[PDB]
Amino acid sequence: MIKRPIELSHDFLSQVLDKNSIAIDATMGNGNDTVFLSHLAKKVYAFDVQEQLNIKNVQLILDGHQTINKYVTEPIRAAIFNLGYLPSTLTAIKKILERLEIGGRLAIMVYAVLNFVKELDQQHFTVMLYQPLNQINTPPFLVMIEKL
Amino acid sequence: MIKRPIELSHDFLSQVLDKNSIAIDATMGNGNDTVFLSHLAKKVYAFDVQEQALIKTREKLEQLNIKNVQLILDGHQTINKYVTEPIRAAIFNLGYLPSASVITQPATTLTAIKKILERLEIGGRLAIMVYYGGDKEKDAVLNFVKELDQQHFTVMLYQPLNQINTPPFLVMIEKL
Ligand SMILES: Nc1ncnc2c1ncn2[C@@H]1O[C@H](CSCC[C@H](N)C(=O)O)[C@@H](O)[C@H]1O
Repeated sequence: MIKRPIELSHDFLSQVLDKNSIAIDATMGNGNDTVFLSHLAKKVYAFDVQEQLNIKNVQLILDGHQTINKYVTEPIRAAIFNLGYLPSTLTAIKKILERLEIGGRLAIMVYAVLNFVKELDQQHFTVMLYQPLNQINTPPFLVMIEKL
Repeated sequence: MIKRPIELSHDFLSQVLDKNSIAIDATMGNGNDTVFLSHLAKKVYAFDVQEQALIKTREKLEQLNIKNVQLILDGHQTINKYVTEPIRAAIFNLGYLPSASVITQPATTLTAIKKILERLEIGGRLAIMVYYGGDKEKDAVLNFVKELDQQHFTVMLYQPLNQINTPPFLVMIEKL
């Protein structure tokens, strides 16, 4: 019953989203988070470098999430970011934090950024770590940021 | 609004408590967790090693006419000598109260955690607030809970990342 990090990431963003909010999905990929966010927000901007439900309130952008300041102009209520690469960003996060409205939230799922969020001024941002401690395979963890 | 670890601890425990439940306050202190627990649980066992803790907590129980709490002047490591029933929820608040210096200690802390985890009901929860020889206890608790078998326990860390002066953090444990 304890929430997995991925579940809390959704809850965290959902708690502040409404049909007046703009949301960002900085790491589109499969589109699962885009869909989740589209149902809760006025509009969603989604980004990926890689090129049905009649949604229509979503804009897909193909060009570095770090190019946010060139695509979205309005204040942002909620944003989700994925971090970490499978065996085979910092300016983006910074720009999102700047654009977040008061009470706005950024969720970073992690599968230099840590060093950066740790450095944020506690009077202007609350940054919390939510991390499984006893999982045998190294699981994803969540960094929750709320703009004060 | 984003919860402080202390606020999440209360939420985490209240979610599984009811008037059939036995609850443990392993570190009575001034009694604030004991009083909270007594409102939700069938019965509360609260432990401290300082007489002052029982005096202060007793005063709160009297004011509120609380009848379902047993105060115990003995280490939380002795819990099995006092508590026979399965436990639904438990809390620790580590590292000293404003009254001199009788801090919680690694061995006694871990012994109490182990016994409480053995006694928890399936679905039961243990909340540990870690204040930080602050660091030796911190490390010992982290090292202990990390080795809990994932098939039997889910262990989550809830910790502030951008605050100065080493703020306390929460370890949440749920028995599977
Ligand atoms: N072995 C033990 N068993 C039970 N209680 C203990 C103990 N060792 C220390 N304690 C008690 O644990 C309590 C910790 S209260 C500290 C809470 C936290 N630092 C805060 O600021 O709120 C103290 O009352 C102390 O007397």
